[PDB]
Parts: sequence; C-alpha cells; structure tokens
Amino acid sequence: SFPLIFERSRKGRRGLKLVKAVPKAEDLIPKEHLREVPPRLPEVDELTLVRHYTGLSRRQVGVDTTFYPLGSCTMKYNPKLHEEAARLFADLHPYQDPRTAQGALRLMWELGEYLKALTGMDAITLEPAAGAHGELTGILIIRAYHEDRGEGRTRRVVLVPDSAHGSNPATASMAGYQVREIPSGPEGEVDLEALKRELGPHVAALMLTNPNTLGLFERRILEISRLCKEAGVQLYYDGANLNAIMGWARPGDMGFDVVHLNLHKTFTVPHGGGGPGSGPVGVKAHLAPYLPVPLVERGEEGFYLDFDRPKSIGRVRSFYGNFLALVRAWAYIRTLGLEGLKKAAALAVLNARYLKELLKEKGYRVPYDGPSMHEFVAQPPEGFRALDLAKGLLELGFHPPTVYFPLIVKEALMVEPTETEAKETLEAFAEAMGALLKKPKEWLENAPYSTPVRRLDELRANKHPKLTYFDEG
Amino acid sequence: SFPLIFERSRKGRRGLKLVKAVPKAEDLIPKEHLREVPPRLPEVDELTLVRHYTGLSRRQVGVDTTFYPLGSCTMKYNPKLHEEAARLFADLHPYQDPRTAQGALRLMWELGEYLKALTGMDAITLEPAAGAHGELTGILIIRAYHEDRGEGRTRRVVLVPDSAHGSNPATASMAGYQVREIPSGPEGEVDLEALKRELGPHVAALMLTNPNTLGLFERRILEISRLCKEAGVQLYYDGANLNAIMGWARPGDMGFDVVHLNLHKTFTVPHGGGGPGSGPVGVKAHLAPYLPVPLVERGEEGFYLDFDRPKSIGRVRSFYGNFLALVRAWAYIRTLGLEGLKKAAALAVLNARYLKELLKEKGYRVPYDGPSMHEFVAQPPEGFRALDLAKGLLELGFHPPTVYFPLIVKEALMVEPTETEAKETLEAFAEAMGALLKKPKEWLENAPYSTPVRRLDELRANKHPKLTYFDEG
Amino acid sequence: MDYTPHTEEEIREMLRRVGAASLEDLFAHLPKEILSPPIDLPEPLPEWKVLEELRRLAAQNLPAHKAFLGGGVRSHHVPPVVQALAARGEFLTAYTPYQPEVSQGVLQATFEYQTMIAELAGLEIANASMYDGATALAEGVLLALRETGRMGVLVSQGVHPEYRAVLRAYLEAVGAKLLTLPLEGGRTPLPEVGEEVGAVVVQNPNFLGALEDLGPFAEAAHGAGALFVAVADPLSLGVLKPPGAYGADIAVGDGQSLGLPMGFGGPHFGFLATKKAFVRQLPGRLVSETVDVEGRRGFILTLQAREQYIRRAKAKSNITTNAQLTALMGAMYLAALGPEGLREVALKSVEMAHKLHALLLEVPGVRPFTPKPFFNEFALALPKDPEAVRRALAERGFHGATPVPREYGENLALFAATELHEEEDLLALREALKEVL
Amino acid sequence: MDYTPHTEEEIREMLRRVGAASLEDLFAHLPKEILSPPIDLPEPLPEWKVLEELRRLAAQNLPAHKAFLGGGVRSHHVPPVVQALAARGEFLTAYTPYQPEVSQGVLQATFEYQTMIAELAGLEIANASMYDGATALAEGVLLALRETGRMGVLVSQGVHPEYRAVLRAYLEAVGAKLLTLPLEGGRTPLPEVGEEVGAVVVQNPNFLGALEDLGPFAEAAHGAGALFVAVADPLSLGVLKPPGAYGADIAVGDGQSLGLPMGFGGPHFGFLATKKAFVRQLPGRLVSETVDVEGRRGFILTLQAREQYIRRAKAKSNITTNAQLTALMGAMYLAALGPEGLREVALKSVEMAHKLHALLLEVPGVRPFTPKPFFNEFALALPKDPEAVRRALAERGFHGATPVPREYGENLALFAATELHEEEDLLALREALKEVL
Ligand SMILES: *Cc1c(COP(=O)(O)O)cnc(C)c1O
Ligand SMILES: *Cc1c(COP(=O)(O)O)cnc(C)c1O
Repeated sequence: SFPLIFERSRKGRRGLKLVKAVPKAEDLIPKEHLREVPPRLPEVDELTLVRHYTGLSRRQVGVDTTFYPLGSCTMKYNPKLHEEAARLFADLHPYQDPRTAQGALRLMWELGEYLKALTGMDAITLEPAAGAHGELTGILIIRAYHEDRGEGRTRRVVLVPDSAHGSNPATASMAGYQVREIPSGPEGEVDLEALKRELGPHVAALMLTNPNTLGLFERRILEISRLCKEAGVQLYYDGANLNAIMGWARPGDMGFDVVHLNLHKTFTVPHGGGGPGSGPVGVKAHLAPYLPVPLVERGEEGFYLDFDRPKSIGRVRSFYGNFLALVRAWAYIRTLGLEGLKKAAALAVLNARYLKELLKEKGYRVPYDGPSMHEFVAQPPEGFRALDLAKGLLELGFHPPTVYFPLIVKEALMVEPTETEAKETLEAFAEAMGALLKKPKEWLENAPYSTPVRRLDELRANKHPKLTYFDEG
Repeated sequence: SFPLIFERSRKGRRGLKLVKAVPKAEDLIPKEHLREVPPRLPEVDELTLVRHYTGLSRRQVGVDTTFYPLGSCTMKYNPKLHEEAARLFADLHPYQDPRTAQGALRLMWELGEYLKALTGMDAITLEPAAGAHGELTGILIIRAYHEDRGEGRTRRVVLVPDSAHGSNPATASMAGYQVREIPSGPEGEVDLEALKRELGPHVAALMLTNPNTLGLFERRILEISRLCKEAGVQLYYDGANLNAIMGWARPGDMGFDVVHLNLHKTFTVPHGGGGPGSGPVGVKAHLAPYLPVPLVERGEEGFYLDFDRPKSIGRVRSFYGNFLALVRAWAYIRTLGLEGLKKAAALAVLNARYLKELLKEKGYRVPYDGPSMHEFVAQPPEGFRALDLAKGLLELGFHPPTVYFPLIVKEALMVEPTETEAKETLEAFAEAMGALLKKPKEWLENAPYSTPVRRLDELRANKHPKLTYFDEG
Repeated sequence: MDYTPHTEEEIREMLRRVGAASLEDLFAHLPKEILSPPIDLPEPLPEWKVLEELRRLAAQNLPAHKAFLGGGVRSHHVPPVVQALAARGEFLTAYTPYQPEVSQGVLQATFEYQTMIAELAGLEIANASMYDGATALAEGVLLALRETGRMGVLVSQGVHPEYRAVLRAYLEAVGAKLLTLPLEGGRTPLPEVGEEVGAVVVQNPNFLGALEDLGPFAEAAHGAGALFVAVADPLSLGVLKPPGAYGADIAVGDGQSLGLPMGFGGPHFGFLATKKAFVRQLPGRLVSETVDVEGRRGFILTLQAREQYIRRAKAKSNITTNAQLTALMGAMYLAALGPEGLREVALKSVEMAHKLHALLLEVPGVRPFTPKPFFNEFALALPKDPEAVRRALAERGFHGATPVPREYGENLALFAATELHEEEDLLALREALKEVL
Repeated sequence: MDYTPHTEEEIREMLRRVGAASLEDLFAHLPKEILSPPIDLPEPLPEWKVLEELRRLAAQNLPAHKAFLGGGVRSHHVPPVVQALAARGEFLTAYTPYQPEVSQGVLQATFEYQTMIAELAGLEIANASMYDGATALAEGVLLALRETGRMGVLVSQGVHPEYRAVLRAYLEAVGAKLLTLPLEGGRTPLPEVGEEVGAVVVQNPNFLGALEDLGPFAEAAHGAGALFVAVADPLSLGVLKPPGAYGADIAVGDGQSLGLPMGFGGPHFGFLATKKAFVRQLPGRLVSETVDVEGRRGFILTLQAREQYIRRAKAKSNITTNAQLTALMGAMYLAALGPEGLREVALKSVEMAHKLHALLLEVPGVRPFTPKPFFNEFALALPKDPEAVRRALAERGFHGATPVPREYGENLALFAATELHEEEDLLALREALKEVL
C-alpha cells in the first residue's frame, strides 16, 4: 500500500518557503483577476515530499535496476556521465544574446555534423521533440516538396509496411495524407511485387525502418530505393532501429531521402518513464529547403540560428529543440567515437542473435528468422500467450520484452537486449523464459504475485475512469 | 537473495576506462617494486556496477525513506539543498595558496562564530572528525591545562554519569586518564551527594550531556558547575543533545568549560550509514591556548589558518577538518537563523514530549519522567523485550528507536523523533507500538518476516566470523 | 571508451554459437555497396576528457542565472530537492509504464501530475504531458476542432508568436483555417465569432505580459458553438483566476516556469487540461486509478484507443514518447510549494517585475508599451534597436531586453523578473541599460 | 525558513496534550538565569539566497581541478557514476546499521569495502573505516602496541609530517614513546630495532614521493619482536607491491586518491588493514557474513566487544561515527575500475609525474631532491622560497609547488601529476614556473 501525495497533505502545512516578504496580491493585481479558490495542490513539508517520491521510486524499475529487453525501445545503459554533462548547461536562456551562447550553439552544430555523418544526410534539424515528432516533420517536409513541384493535389497517399510502428500511419493523418499498408513477404521483408503495385504518381512517400520491426535488414533496400525514385516517391527512414547499424551502414547510402533519429533510444538519452526525448530529422539536399526553422549554421563570426529559409515548413515546437538531450547525445558520440559506435552496433546485434539461439533452444519459435540484427520477434510454443509469460517474468524479477508488436505476429515477443547487457544476463533471461514454460497455466495466468501490485482491473479503468484524485466531471 | 559484487565479476571484464594510452609499468617502475599478483578487485562493467549499488540501496532504509526515532542520533531531515551546497566546494586543495581559498576560509570562520554563539564558547576548532574525536580533543585540552598548571601528576580521574555514552569513558582511556562513574539520582539527574564525595584535587574533569541521555535537563547544572569550579575540575559538555536546547540555552552559560558538537546530528550533516561526520570543539578562554592547530582567524590580509599556538595539544587529524560537512552546517544555520533554530529545538522537544504521552497511554512505562526534552526513555510493559518490539516494528514498516541505552534502564526504548517529523507520523508510530503489545509472544520473537532478511545469527558471526569475501588468514 | 561488458572470450563463444566468423560477418548479408561508409568522427575520449571539453564549451557561454530575459522562459529557482528526486535512477531510466505491476511509481506520480495540472487550470482532467507549450496548444486546438467538427480558428496575436507559428503548421496540415486577431493597445479586442469557428484562442498573461479578461471570450466562443482554448503560464495560475473559472474548455501551457532548468530552450513539458466530457478526443497518455485482483489500489494507462498503438491511422495523435520526466519535475515542484507556496512565488515575481518597470521608466528615451495591468513580464519601447540593446547589455554582463518581433510594434523589448531577483539586481540592470543607451 | 511540518493548529493541540501553555513554557523548568541568551546570528534566508551566498563564496576561490599540488591530496578524476550512486538517499541518510534486517544494503556494501581494502593492502582483514589516514595510522600503531604489549615506536621521517604529528598526539596520550628516523638522501635508512619497540612505521611512496624498500624493514621489525606498520596511498597499491607482500602486519592510508573530491581537506576516509590473527585488538566497526533464521545470506556488525558501547572504558578506541559513506565511495571506485583500470590510472599518474619532473628540471636553478625511483609526486629544490613560488604560480592561474617543511631541507616544493593531466598541462606549468623563477 502507498498513500497519494494528496492524502499526505495537512491543512495549511508548508513545504518550500521561497519568499521572505510576501507582497499583498491586491497591491499588484486587480481584484477581478485574482484567484478566489486556491488550486487543491498538496500541502506537505519537504521531508514528506522526499519520502513520497523516494518511496515511489522504490515501487518502480528501470534500466538502472533491471534488464529491459524492450524491442523497438533500445533500453541501453544511460551513462551517469551524461547527467553531469547536462547540468553544465542548465542555466542558459534561449533568447540570450547568441554571442554569449557560442558553447551551446557549437555543441548543437557539432552534434548535427556527427548525426549527418552517421546517416549520410546533407542537412539536419535538431528541433523535433521525439521520434514521432520527427516523423511529422519529415512528412510535412515531403509534402512541401511535392506541393512545390505542382503535385500537391495528386500526391495524397503514404505507404507503410504492415509491420510499421503505429506512429507512422498516425503521422500520415496528422499530415493530411491518406495511408495504404503494403504486406510483407514470406521472409518478413518488403514484398517488392506488392510495392510495385502500389507505387504511382498518387504516392507521396514510403516509410520504412531498416532493419525492420522484425529485426531483419531489408536486403533489397537499394531496389526499393530505385523503384521509389523512378515513381517520384520519397523514401522516409524511421530511424528507431539505427542501433543495429550505427557506423556499419547509413540510410542515406541506401537511398533514403529523409530520416529521423531517436536520441532517447539509440544515443542513451534517458527514457524518463515515457519522455522527454529528441527526434532530429536529416534530409538529402533536395529536401533541405523545407526544413523547419531555425537551423544551426557555422559562420565566420561564429555559430548562429538560421531563420532565413523561404521554403521552410515553419516551426514544429518552441525554441530550438531539447538542448539538454542534445548535450547527452554529443557526450555519447564524443566518448565512443566511430569505433565505439560500430562495436556497440555489432554487440547489440550479437546479443540479439545469441539470445535468439538460446530461446529457440528453450522451445520458443521465430516465424521470420533470417539473420537477426539488433532485435528479433519470437512466439511462445502453442498454448501459451505472451501476456501471461510477460507477467511470469515480472514475478521472476525480470522485465518482459515488448509484447504483441509487430502486429503481424501472434503472441509476438519482440526482444531487443541492446549492447550494454552481459552474456550471463542474456542466459539468465533465457533460463527464466524456459522455466516459465514448465509452469502450470493457472500459475501463469495469475502472475505476478510478489510485485507491489498484481494484475490490475483494466476493464474498470476503461469503463469507470478516475483520472484525478478529485475526479471532477 | 542478492549477489556480492565479487560474484558479478567476470575475468578480464572492464568497467571505467580512464586512460587512453596505457604506459608499460617496466618503463616507469623498477621490477622489484612492481606488484606481481593483481588485487582481487571486482571486474564489472558500468551497467552492472549501477545495478549492484542501486540494488543495494533498495535493500536499505534511511531518513529519506523512513521515520528513524533513534535516541542519541538526531535523525532529522538532511536537506537536499546542502548536497548542492557541498558540490560547490568539491574542487579545492587544502594546500592551495590561501589567497585563492578565501571563500572556503571565510565560510569556516563564519561557522565557527555561529557555533560559538550558540554554545557560549570563546574559541573553537572545526578540525575533529566526529563527536568522539571531539571528546578526545577536549579531554586532551583539559589535560594540557592541568599539566600547564603543574597538577598533571595529581589530576588523573575523569568522572562520567552512569548514563553516559560509552565513548565518554572510552575517551578517558585514550587520553591516559582513569575513569570513575557517578550514579544518577531518583529522578534521573546527577546525584549532587555522590558528586561531592568524588570531587577533589585528583579529578581532572566531569563529562556531561545536558539534557542528559534520559532526555532530562539537569536542573541543578549551575550548582554542579559551582562545585566543579570550586574543586578546580573542568566541566566537559558532550553536545550530542544540543538539538533540545539550541537557541534557548547555552552550555557556556551553564558553566561548561569545553564542548564538542555533532554536526551530523544536530546540524543536518547526513549520517551516511555511519559517517563521516564532524565534531567541532569549543572552549572558554582559559582553555583556548591548548586548542589543536590550525585555527581559522581573520587578519588584515584576509582569513588564514593560524598555526602559531605554542601551547597547542598539536594536531588530531590531517588538514583542517571535514570541510564539506562544515559547508552543510553553515548552510543550515544561514537558512534557519536564530528563530528557526529555536523553533527547531522547541518542536523537537514538543514532538518528544507529545510522543511520550502517546506511548504511556499504550502501556509503556517511563521510569524517569520529569519534563521530557528532545528524547525520552521508555520501557515495554512487564514481560516484553525491547529487542522483540524493535523487530516487530521492522515488520510493520517502521524503524525502532534506540534500544538498550542508556544502560541504567532495563529494556530501554530511547526515543528521539526530532523536529522534522509530523504529528500524524508520531501518532502512527505510537499506534504501531500499541498494536505490537497485542501481538502473540511467538509472533514478536520470530519477527521480522517480510524484510529482505529475517533475524540474523549473531552467535555465528561472532564465533565463526567471515570478515571478507576471501576470508584469508 | 565504451559501455559494453563483453570480454574477448565471451565474444568468441557467442560468435561461434550464432554461426558468425567475426563481428564484421554479422553484417555480411547487407548490400556490399553500403558497407564501409566513409564516416568521419573525432577520436574517442575518456570520460574525464569528455567532461573537460564540455566545461570548455560551457566556459564560452555567459550563464543566464538571474537573467531578465522573458518570452516564455524565465530564470526561476530550480529547487535542489526536486532535481535530487527526479534524478532517482528508477524515474530517470524507466520506460513508458506498459507493465503496471512494476511501474506503480511512475504511474501514481503521473496520476498525481494529472490531478495537479487539472486543479491548476481549474479544469477536470489532463493528459500525461505534451512536448511543450506550443505543441500542447496545437493539440488542444485540433482537439477542439474534432469535438466541434469545424475547421475555423481564431487566435489572439497576444499568443506567443512561436506558439502561433506551431499552431499554424499543425492546422494547415489538416486543412484547418486560422485567423489572427491583432492586439490593440496591448490587448485583444472581443471578436465576433462565426459558426464556422471551432476554437477561439487567447493567452493570459499574453505575450507582452498583459492580463486579458477571458470571461467574455469564453462566452463569445460558446455563443457560436465554438470551444475556448486558453494558453496560460502555470506559475501564474498560482494567483490568477484560472481559465476553468472563466468557462474555458481547454487549457494549455509550458511547464518551464515550474522550477525547471532553462536548458537553452529544452527539454521542458507542455500540459493539456480539459473537461472530462471531451476525454474521447484527448491525445496522449492518460492514467486512471483502478484496483488489482486482491483489492489493492493501482494505477494504469487507460482509454488507449485514442493512441497510435491501437488506433494507428485514426489515433488522435501520433505522439508516443512524451515529456514524462520533466512533467514529473513540475508535479514535484507543485507538491513542494503547495498552493500558498506557489502563490508567493508568483506574487514575488510580479512584485519584482513591477518594481523593475517603475525603475526602467526613468531611463532616457524609454517608453512603456505593455499596458497595466501586466504580470511578471512587460514590454518597453526602447530608443535603440532591441537586438542591439541585448548585445550591449550582454557585453556588460547582463542578460536582458528580449527582442519583440515588429508585428507588435517597433523597437519593442520584453523584460521579466522572478522570485530570485532582489532590488540591487534591478538597479544594476537599469544602470547597465542607461550606459548602453 | 525551516523544515518543521507543524501547522499552528497541530502545535496548539500538542501543547495542550503535554500540558504546556506555549513553546517557551516547554523550557520553563530550566534555570531562569540561562534563558533568553544573547545569540547573534544572521537573519534567515530562503534556499535560493543561501545558494547565492555560497556561489559568491565559491566565486572567491580559484578552483583546484587539475592542480599540480601534492602532499597527500591530489586532483584525480571524480567519476560521476560513483557520485551518483553515493548520492542515493538510502546510503546518504541511513544511520549506523544496528537493525541489520533493513540495513543489508549498507552492511553488504561495507563487507565488500572491507574485502577490497584488505586485497589492495595484501592483507587479510580491515575495519569499516577510520576518520582519515592520519588517525588510521595512530589507531594502527596503538593496535600494534597493544598487541605486542610494548610502548616504543620507530617512525620514518618519510611519513607525512601531519601523520606523524597526529601519531605523536595519540601516542603521548597513552604514554608511548616515539622515535623519528630521519630521511637520508630522500629515503629511510634501515634502523636497528630494540626489543622495547612494538612498532616500526614506514610510508611508501613516502612524503617526498620516493619509493621505499619495505622488505628489510619488515624483517628488521620481526627480528626484534616488533610489528611492521606501513602507510600506503591506496591508488599506488594498484601497481606497487602491497605492504602485505613484504610482510607488513598492518597497513593504513587515506582514501582520497580513490576518486574522492578534494573538498579542501575533507571528508575522505582512512583504512586500517591487518592480519585476522590480530582481530581482537582491531578498533572500529567490523562486518561479518552470516545467515538469517531460514538460512539466507546476510551481513551483520560483529565482535562488538572491541567497541565503546559494550566495552566502554576498555574499548579499543572511542570511535563511534566513522567515515562510512566516503569509504563506500572508495569501494565503488575500486569496483568501477577493477584491478586493471586501477593499475592504468596509477601508471598514467606516474607517467605524467615523471614527464613533469623532467620538464621542470629544465628551468634554470631548479634542482632535483626526491631520488629515483619516485611515484606520482616528487620534491624539487627551487631557487626561490616555495611559498613565494606557490603564490606567484597562483597569480598566474596555476596551482602548484606544495611547500615542504624545512625539517626535510631548504627551499623544497612538492609537485604531483594525475591521470587527468595531459602534455599541454605540464608544458603550461613549466612555462609559468620559468616565469616566476
Ligand atoms: C519508438 C518508435 C517510434 C516513435 O518515436 P518516439 O520518440 O517514441 O515518438 C517510431 N517508430 C518506431 C519503429 C519506434 O520504435
Ligand atoms: C553520538 C554520540 C557520541 C559520539 O559522537 P560521534 O560523532 O558518533 O563520534 C557521544 N555521546 C553521545 C551522547 C552521543 O549520542
């Protein structure tokens, strides 16, 4: 059991006291503008605050405490070094004179250069706040491109594979595009025939991850690029799976026109329980003019924010991007270097293939198992549902991988161990996976048991939702 | 179960890599001086290190997570603000040019003045590393004082109350003195009659806490001082219980000649699982010439470390004191000021006196219950063992108070809530103490049950001690 | 240097087990033409060196602590207690809470955050967070348009220009239409709302720091069947009547003012509060209280049909990763201060801003612009170009004079003050400004 | 400001419950003459203002990061990963682990610390920590005198002068006798040890940085029935043969060199290692592995008859609070680097020290003093007063030239180099020194 911060409150109790002499409200603000009924915020002392949040953290797990083999999430170690790096730039105002923020602007420029070098892009924006935001940015960029070509009314469809992340099609709608889903081949890769059947002057772009969500590299990516090019279709790169090929291959060299990256995935920016993140967007020269403003450019006087771009799609969020996250990513790249990143990608892939071998040995199945990259998708043997096994792992002290995604594999177990996890950890995980298969159905269907809370009434939460402590409305 | 860091090790595995180009030992150190067999230190990667210690912290409790009513420990809230305060002075070298460390020296001088203000002392050293270290420092000062007056051969005994903390008599020994314990009276205060029978030219000093370890103020302290002074006996103040009276009364005005303070108790310096701490020692002018060196003084140049003290007892530890702990205490005092410290002392006393009433209503006895100050000593009703109630508390999610101390009370429950604990917390604790008296004998004796580990085998640890992972020798 | 644990012997065994001849062999199936790309990156550096380089970059900047710059971000006190708690490894490194049984820490914290935001806005519900204030506004408006089924939008020019720019991008993408209502005398005049308008947007305090009377705007909107979206700084809600009390349907804003480090613009978080009756159109994650099999209170993500995993193309938004950690920092700030604590901080920044305005009125050639009453920010007409003034101020070691775009008027500059400013700081800034002018 | 949670209504109720009329009435039983003392303290300040003042104080100092100062404390890299782990509230705010069931985190961490220190020292056991190196030495010598039942001590002048001063203070207190062995050519000549000697003390590397040949010292001590006590910097033990390897009975030292912030002298921690055979005389806390009621592995404080609570007047030492947290930081560092990582750090520091030694020797008038072989510190004979040189160097932005007391010789100054020093740093120092001289 654990109390809510609101239950810990006590009428009139004070916490932080940041003001010595409090002014009278009516001497500063006209009455009709003053709040009459105070907001019902907690009223607790600092000790209570500390115990509350420290207590909550103890009812929580993270990479720092547990192996998180979440496919499509790259739950790699988040170096403490980076938190120290970030605090070094905490006191900077986005509107302060740029001549006094050259250190910050330089870091942004350099990061942009490193990311372009790793993706093979010609220009880049570090502004988008997350991968999905990068998606919207790139799709709007592609849209501005077509409209600038007089094909604005004909290019109305966006193609995405059946194994795409939900954000892809959701983005098309946000961009005002219609979306068509192309089926994957028998090997889990793009079905060229189905693709050539969908390609036409009505297609604005094709969104792909490479490796794809099955952890497989699209071996015919160059052909796919060729087909898209002749049809005038822009090839969008969902860079969520970049961890698998960092330093070994670049999307730009594959023919991709626009790409987005997830610093909070591939580049160690902490997941923070959902966010925040950073979704830089790189593009080939022909799409550069449509990039959102501002861009960080290097001039002879120094670094500066460039707003002079007539064909820009405009702004996608305030200021210039999640700078502190950018600091983290810069530190990561400057620590590892090219050789460090390559070794990271190789070991991320090695851990994935190794763990795949261990699970198949335990009885797990892999419907699409060509050479696995940074991740793979397994299925439990017939009779077991991913859901229950996930709950069983929770009971055993492990965290389950991603489940029920991609959508093209029933009882999908999307496993991504990343490169920072050790061999013995992969083996311990595989052992737990194997042991759960020897557990009676009922034990599995009622797990977890020892966790701070057991399975929750999801029906109630959806039928009679209580969204706040005061549940108003 | 939780693995030892040594069990997490893997041969050849690396963690931090702080050296780019590693030189060859042979080129810098002669072979005969080179270590042949590497120390068996753990070999773990950084993610493993993080999971190890994060995991260990989760198998631990502290003021940040739990109410710690430890008598004689003052487990008050340690403001996070202070950790940021200390970080600001991390990169200072004790031997750097003092002209470049005026900020650190000013802080030291100021804290010394504040502590002298609160204690009524004339000169002070911030050098001692902890309360007990301060005790030795103070007793050595008293010895230097007597020797300087030519009574070093005759002044050979140190008097301490039967309720004194073990460090007191232990200190007398480290200082070459004999120790004689004096019995307390029927109300738990000093027995003036037994004191007079002990006072004489053979007595070097009398060591007392005030309030005493029963949490009772020594109402006849002025007469005690008169008697000591009359016999030439120096009055030493064990300041561990200063939290009870800071801002309200000063040991200097009570007649004490020397005092030591515990910054890690009274002034919020974190307990750190045992240490480190800080034990400043203040003295009246007549004893000032024997203070250890160096002392922080302010000259016309600026602040400086003064080593010119011909009668100094010398040095009791390296450098000048636990500076970072001093920074924290300075921050504390500058935040609260006199009114804040007085309020703190009053509410620490109110919390103790209030909680005492709650406990007595649950059936707990208080053998010496005059007006309670910052703590009180209770004993369970007949038939119950403090030890068992303590373990029972653990099972209930609480932490027990200090047990089996002071030594003059059987099954002693030495409770000190401090001022930072809330009314409702005191009441929940009392409710738990009450509920435990209703639990069956077998339940209490076999508690705890849900903690990471249940009662440990102390006999085994003492009969067959395993002091290291390697258990060599 | 790197973070992989693998020893050479472990790599050999693993390669052998997966049938790979070497690490490079793991990539042998990729088209030969894309292998061995010419990537140029600086040589790896040990952690202490990486830190040295960071400090060198930081040493190049002039810290903005106690800056008088405004425009949506201000130098407020960042409480160490809040940062200490948010630095706990469990909060910092956890992923989105999809396995509730082991994520109650984050789940409950988010539920508490939702409650505090709702209360602050005077509304009923709020999502788990948006990227920032600007995107929150865009999502809030799109929500209003889906709810009313209309495509027209009226937005006061008093709304931060960057917010309006982001709003336009999201709007035109979906084919909606936006009309801007120019400010008059620093405030926005009550517009006539047509039945084609689905949302009316106004910010309070507005971009120039002016307090706006939201009441009539909400009525005007409702009179036409349109929803009223209010953009409001969260800290100001500690003392100003919240949009909820004015009849607002949706409230959005950026959380930087809730003790968050400025971080040169990011990251921070955005909040979106509305009526429970509009929950169906609400984008982002939402936490609900529930119970487990044994009857224990629990929290869990709910109504996920509004999100991308389940709804994909028809999801209310494509938002996946949000701004959870920073949103939690905001919640911790609100909890640490409480209702009266927040009110004091807000009032104090207003007091100092007003004192600064009074002092600045004595500077030769300086004229007031933002009309009274204003909050903790205000704009002045300067006798020299604002960008030129900010630069000169910087040369003297002061951060002030946030240039206001000409669409609002000529030579305008914003000035702000917070609870960490004292009289002596205001005087020092004024002398610096007099020297510059 | 303050941290008490009490509201006025709660105070009122509590006072009624304890029968007090007011807060001051709680002290009414105290003698009237000591009440209302005249205490002068500055007025209270909010946390942001307290921080502002701290900032102002720190701004007055010239940071010592990358300093070339030596003498027991050096500027080594403080790994953020260690500081992040040691910042966890559970480690930071716990008290001595007397209730083991809920203190297994600190208990096990301490057991691991004891293990790492013993290993590093080449010995069998170690206590939970001493205050610092100096007092660890004092306690270590006293252990040897108690164990041997003798009162004589021989200490090399090569032992840090402050360590010897502290040793003398502790020794004379119990009536022990101390004889100092003067350094010859920078090293300690082998002494003749009488049967009245219970302890022979030598430091390696010594105060001047010279490596000492410990073997014969141990043998000379054992031949007379005395015990050999070695003072050794922990980091050096990563590459140098440990005192335990030479036959040392006791090893002590300061843990600052294990990634701990210099903090202007404290706090750090001291370690005390010895033979399991001498455990009965060991002062301080000692953790032992054991098992719980069901057979689960656990850790607990043991052999407490050596401590003050149980033994009081006859305790081995009066030590209570120790240096647990910083000792744990030391353990974390040792764990983070491992045997090879620690060896590399030690080697790099030696390499840079030697590189620096050669460079400074090129400055006209500069002559060597510490003979080869030396470690990561060395003393030079300068043409100018060391204190004067230290100041001139500081005025130029460099921290170096630690003045060496005349008991060692005239115009001597110590220099040190660490793993965070690069060629460019050494050259910059030489150029500055060239200027001052
Ligand atoms: C994580 C993910 C995204 C979305 O990125 P966010 O940063 O979460 O918005 C998109 N596509 C794939 C394949 C992903 O795994
Ligand atoms: C805590 C305590 C001490 C010793 O202080 P340390 O800082 O632990 O050395 C001495 N006397 C009393 C009464 C104490 O409570």
